[PDB]
Amino acid sequence: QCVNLTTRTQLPPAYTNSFTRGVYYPDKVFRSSVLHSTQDLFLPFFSNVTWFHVIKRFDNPVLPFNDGVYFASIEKSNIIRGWIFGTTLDSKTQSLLIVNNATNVVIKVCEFQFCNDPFLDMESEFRVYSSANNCTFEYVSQPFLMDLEGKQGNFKNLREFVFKNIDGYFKIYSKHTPIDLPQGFSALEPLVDLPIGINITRFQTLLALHRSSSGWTAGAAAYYVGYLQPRTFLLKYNENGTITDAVDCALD
Amino acid sequence: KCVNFNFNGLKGTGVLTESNKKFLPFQQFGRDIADTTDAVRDPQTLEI
Repeated sequence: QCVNLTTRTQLPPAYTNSFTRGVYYPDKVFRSSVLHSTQDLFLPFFSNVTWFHVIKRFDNPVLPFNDGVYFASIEKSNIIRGWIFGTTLDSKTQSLLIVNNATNVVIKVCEFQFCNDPFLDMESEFRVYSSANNCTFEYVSQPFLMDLEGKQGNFKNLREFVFKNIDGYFKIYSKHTPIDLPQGFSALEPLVDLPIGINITRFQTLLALHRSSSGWTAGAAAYYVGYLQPRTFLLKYNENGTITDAVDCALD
Repeated sequence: KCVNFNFNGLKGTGVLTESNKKFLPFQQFGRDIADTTDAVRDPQTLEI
């Protein structure tokens, strides 16, 4: 439980840039054929994002969380199936688990004592923590199914996620679309709101592996984590009320 | 008819006719180009 895999190799953190992607709906109010101006926690355009790729060439460091990050992941063999959240990621403080264990997306905020490298190993037995007590928040979302078959090749799906923190509330945005980095424009729809009210400073990726504890491998996947700043955007609505374009005022 | 409104999250006065526009079911109301409330969805279920 406490011992991690010794057969893992950490990739160096190179840097890429996002073209125009990273725009979500700022509220739950419908608008149509307007040019709305608002200032929320967004990503500036042409900014440096950190490159990650899993192919024994793993890439999972402990990234800091100040105000907001993005999870722009592309997958073929469904490696990224969860994310951990918390302050120091141990049992002395609260730790948020958002785990998709191929039945549902389990959301629980207990005191999970994490190991040096939490990972999943279809799923045989999901064990990343040794003890859990003094739990606070529980949630069961819509059921979804995952697979752990070994696939390597061209990516054909894009799953973008938004993890923000405003007044203790953790809003989750999501967008699923088919397509090492996609270009163009997208728009992330609101999924669920989490009124937890904790302090989160660091996070890490739950990479799911497949095939005693030495012959574990994984497929091909990649994800990108940036950093957000409270910038003002222009918001162009069409006749159907979908986001078509955006303008960063702190860019050009 | 010009009647008063007392919805789950709306309150006003106007005439409810059949709308021919598109909407999203995870929202309560919508706005026009003049930033006024021009659509309302059924609180019981949904219906802009």
